[PDB]
Amino acid sequence: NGIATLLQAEKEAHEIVSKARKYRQDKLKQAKTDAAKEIDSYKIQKDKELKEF
Amino acid sequence: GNFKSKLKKAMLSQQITKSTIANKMRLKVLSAREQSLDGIFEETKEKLSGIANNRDEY
Repeated sequence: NGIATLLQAEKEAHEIVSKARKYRQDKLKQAKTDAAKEIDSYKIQKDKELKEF
Repeated sequence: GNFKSKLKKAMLSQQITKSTIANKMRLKVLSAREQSLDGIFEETKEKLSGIANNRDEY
């Protein structure tokens, strides 16, 4: 039916939103790379202290 | 942990520098001892040839 098709479109939009949730996780993956860089930055600071010694 | 391992490498490198110098210094004394000893035997070469040249006590 037309109403059911509109509901399917809303489900498709939710499916797109579900795909966007992975994109949101992909958007959050950019912060993960920054978090990984921060982890390396902490090691770099520790390495710099070791290098200074 | 990798940074700590890198720091441990510097300690090993510092030990390596100390170990190389310490071992080389010890053999330098021994090399001088053999060189001094080789001089004593070198001096004995002339005396052994000198005894031959006498032709009287030889």
